[PDB]
Amino acid sequence: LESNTAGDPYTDYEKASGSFDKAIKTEARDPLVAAYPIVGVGMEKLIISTN
Amino acid sequence: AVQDSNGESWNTGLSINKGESAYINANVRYYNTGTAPMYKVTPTTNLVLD
Repeated sequence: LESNTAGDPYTDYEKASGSFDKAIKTEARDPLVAAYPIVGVGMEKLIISTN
Repeated sequence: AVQDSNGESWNTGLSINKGESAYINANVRYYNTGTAPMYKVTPTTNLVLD
């Protein structure tokens, strides 16, 4: 009864057939898994310039 | 009594800002080794000291 079972922008046929973007993993191709990226930011060092 | 005096003086200074003490200008040059041309080349570059 739905066209986006997982909630991600790609539909059921696109995900199942792999017609979507080719850089998304194979596990995302089943309709019940969302292709939703998780991006974070990690600091490496801090520089202080006294004025 | 009468007193007459006259002289001169000199001075010189130098002020520095410790937050922005210089400006760096870099001469770069792009190149292509791929297969297709790229119009409107807008690259991003870093500048590492140590």
